[PDB]
Amino acid sequence: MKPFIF
Amino acid sequence: PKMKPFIFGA
Amino acid sequence: MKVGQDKVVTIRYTLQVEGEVLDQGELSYLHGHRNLIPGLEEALEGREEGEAFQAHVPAEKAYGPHDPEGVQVVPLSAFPEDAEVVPGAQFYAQDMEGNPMPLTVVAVEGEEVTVDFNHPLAGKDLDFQVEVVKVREATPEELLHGHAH
Ligand SMILES: [Cl-]
Repeated sequence: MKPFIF
Repeated sequence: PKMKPFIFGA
Repeated sequence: MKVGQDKVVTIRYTLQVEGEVLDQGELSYLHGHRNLIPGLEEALEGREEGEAFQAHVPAEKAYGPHDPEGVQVVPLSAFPEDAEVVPGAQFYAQDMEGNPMPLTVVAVEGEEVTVDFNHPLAGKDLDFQVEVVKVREATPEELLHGHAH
């Protein structure tokens, strides 16, 4: 799911 | 005899 | 137009964890299709374009709680020969369906490497500052794909 946190 | 890695760089 | 089911919503946001900004920027998402963490999606429901607000999102409504099953011990021989296997270093294994499973190295004790498959924000409460930049209807293609273009 977003927000995409690497 | 070395095991095939099952963890990859990324 | 209000944020709602099948709208594509663009937001500008700041993500704070424990008093530190971890991420900042703009994103677009298809609302009501599990594309955004549920707490933030709930905070966005019914909002108008141009609206700005703050939202506190507990771990359970964010990236989820930290799963102890996500923490595992693997041999150092599991890693690529060249790799620096150190705490914080990131890699991925593969799940039963062939898909990448990202992990972070937690600890290295001789030949025993502890890794964590959890989302790095799992088990953390989040704070957002949000501005709703744009709300539009999804295209049929977006509804078929299940994501904003
Ligand atoms: Cl999306």
